Amino acid sequence: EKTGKLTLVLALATFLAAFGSSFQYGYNVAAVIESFTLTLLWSLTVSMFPFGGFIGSLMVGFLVNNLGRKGALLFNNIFSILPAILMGCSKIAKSFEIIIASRLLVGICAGISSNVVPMYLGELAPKNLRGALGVVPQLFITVGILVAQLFGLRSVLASEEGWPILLGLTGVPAGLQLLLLPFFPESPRYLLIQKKNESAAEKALQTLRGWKDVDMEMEEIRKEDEAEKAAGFISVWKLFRMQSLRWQLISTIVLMAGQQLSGVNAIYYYADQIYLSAGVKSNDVQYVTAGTGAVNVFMTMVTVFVVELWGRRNLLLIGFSTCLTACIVLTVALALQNTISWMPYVSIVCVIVYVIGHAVGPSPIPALFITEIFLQSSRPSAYMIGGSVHWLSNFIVGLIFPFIQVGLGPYSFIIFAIICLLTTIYIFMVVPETKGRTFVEINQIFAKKNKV
Amino acid sequence: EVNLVESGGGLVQPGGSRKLSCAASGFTFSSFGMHWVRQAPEKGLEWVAHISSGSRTIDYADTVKGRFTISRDNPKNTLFLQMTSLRSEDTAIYYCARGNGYYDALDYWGQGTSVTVSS
Amino acid sequence: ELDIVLTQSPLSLPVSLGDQASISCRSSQSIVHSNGNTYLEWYLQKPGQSPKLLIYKVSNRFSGVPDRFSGSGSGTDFTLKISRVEAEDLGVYYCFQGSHVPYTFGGGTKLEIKT
Repeated sequence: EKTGKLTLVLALATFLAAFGSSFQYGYNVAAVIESFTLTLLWSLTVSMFPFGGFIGSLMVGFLVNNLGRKGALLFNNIFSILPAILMGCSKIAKSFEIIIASRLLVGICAGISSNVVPMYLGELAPKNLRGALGVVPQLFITVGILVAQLFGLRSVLASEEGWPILLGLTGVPAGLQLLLLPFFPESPRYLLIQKKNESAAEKALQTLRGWKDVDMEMEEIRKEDEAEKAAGFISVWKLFRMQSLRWQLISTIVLMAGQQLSGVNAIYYYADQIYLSAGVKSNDVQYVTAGTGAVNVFMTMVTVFVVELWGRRNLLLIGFSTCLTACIVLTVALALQNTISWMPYVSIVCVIVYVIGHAVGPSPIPALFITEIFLQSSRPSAYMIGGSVHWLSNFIVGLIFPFIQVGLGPYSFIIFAIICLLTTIYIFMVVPETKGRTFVEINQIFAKKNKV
Repeated sequence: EVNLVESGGGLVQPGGSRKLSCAASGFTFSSFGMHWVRQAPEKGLEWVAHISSGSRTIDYADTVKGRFTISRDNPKNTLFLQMTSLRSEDTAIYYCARGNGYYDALDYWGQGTSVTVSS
Repeated sequence: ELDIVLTQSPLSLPVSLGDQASISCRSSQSIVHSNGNTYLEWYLQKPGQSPKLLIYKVSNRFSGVPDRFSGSGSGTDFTLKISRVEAEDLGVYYCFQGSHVPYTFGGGTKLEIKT
């Protein structure tokens, strides 16, 4: 087969999609009796977002299979823009219910973006770039969180609120996407298979790849077509009834669930707590959170290039294993830190290790992997399932973890460690290496595993 | 090394017919588009026809539309040009050329086969 | 009918070895392809030999083409430059566009040694 290359059209399409959708997502997540009322209220509001992501994940297949991947990204853009306009109206008139609805729409945007962007870039790019540009959206998510907290702090230093600059900052990616992206090729796979347009898909592939002759890739796509013709519509339920997609389904579910059950958010808002354990100043903890963001982003770029070179499997293994060791060593660390002052430092280092590990294997990979594993017609439903598992896991952890932490203290991380080890074992005995392989080949591997 | 060797040429009367072939080796033939290019005696090069790797794309020079048919057989690693209703205008050396898809350009040429149309 | 025409100039270029030499190719309409690429190519043919690719995508040297060859141009105007003509460079140069069907060669430019 002829190796594809990165063109200006593909790099700009990737950039627009990832920037608008996934960077507004990454930036957004940072933005996302009376005592008892406060805990239930606060809990409800923070619960509206992952429930929103759940709903958005459910409506992925509809939008994708009608409007296309790009069209889905544009609806993701109206679901993104509407809360901002509701914020302008909030400037005019504001209620707590509008806050709830805003976090709901923002949630929907989050889910739809997180699912569709790797799908779009996955069907757009050639297999190698499918892996790299598959990682890219999470890179923009890390960027976004980074710039979010950095610019938030810089704002606070500059002024209480940055309203015109912030509104402009949220407007720019959506504006650039809405303006430029519609003029960029749709998924050639969507065009040739679902929309049944040979010419449009041909020209799309021409502009994307940079060469005139797309024939081999198109006939490959039609190989996928005739592979999915036996399957049919493949509703989520039918997906659950299919043995051919079964281990693939279990793979997606275990991957997403494990990812969110790895205790990421615990690390997220208890980071400052361990920094307090170290004795680090609030400005200095702000600095080391900035540093963790930098680590995440940098190691996410490294995660792009290494995802392409080493493969997805080995990186999943590395990430989950490093996070497992991070967890266990963390528990022993927290036990030892109350006894000895040398340890908590170690705990800091180990936390950094965790951030790295999860930045490599667990976070970026599973979505692109959902794209890689399944075929054209079964991909969006699989994204509904995997996305649902993702946001529901984030919800479950979200509400349940406070009680577990308050009750069991440091031991809570041991459960996450068990999850990490089980997951790692699963990846060892299940997950194939999808690097450089066409969807058909990976489907043949998985089909072989399912049949036997 | 990469080789392209054309055959099937020779002397033919006006109104007559002739089928040219081009045998390819040293590369994966089915991954590359292919062209026919001609050159009349004491004349410049004249592009004749193109066929994509999978035969989905086929194009002809204006001077041959309706008269020439280009085809290819990828498993047999062979390019063909079936010519009919030949005229004096058509007397020329016929080159088959490789379409290199990273560049889209004719990077390899055969030695050519000579076709002569006359009494 | 849609005819993309390629014009080379001059038709004949007498040179001494070591000379700089430039060859022009003009298209009757823009030859930018729908793929965003511009497929203007230069080929060299020596007597009794088959043509060989020198330049592709306006300014890129093909594998094996010495750096004394350089291609340039924009839109409708294109140039092939030879910084120092060597004996092995003598022959007929053709420009070619592969952007718009039917594809077309220029009429050729003969690069020849002075006598």
